[PDB]
Amino acid sequence: TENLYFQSMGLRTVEMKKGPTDSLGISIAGGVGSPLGDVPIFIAMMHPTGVAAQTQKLRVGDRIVTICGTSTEGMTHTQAVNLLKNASGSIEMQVVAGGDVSETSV
Amino acid sequence: LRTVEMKKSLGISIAGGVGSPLGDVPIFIAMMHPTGVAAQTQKLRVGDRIVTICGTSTEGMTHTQAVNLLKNASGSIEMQVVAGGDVSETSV
Repeated sequence: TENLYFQSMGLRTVEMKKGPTDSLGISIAGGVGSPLGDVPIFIAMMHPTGVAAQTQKLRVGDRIVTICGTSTEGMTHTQAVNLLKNASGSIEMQVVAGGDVSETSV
Repeated sequence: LRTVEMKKSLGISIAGGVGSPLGDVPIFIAMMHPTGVAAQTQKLRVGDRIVTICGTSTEGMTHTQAVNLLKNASGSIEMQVVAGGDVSETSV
């Protein structure tokens, strides 16, 4: 009754437990200092078998706005990876539509 | 560098290409259906960059040019790919 309001604005909030594989099954790109330059952090790819796909609220090309309650504003690529790698229990992510990458089924 | 032979939907989503919103970036497999044709081959992986499709280089292809080629094609579809290797993205 609060996620629903933000989704209408539309920021999407997702809760994820990591697998028995200790993985979210997503690849993130961007961030300050990333191999792409200082660009926002987004989801580049999603593993077929993995946890994030089962959310069905996470999409390739979503920008990551917050991770485990922390804004990604000014966050480096390496910090975002460290945060998600070390996180455990329920992992909160909030995202918005980006077109940093758009994907098409074929 | 791997060569794959698909018989044909391919059950993959592709991203990148020339004039993509990042800039001109190689086309890659962004997602896959684990039960689809690409997955059934066991030589394609999310994160592969597509070097050639149907015997032609992907280099200078727009995202639109790549998608229309793969949707339009049928029979034997060749692809050659190289692993992204977590160079411009990181698995988590």
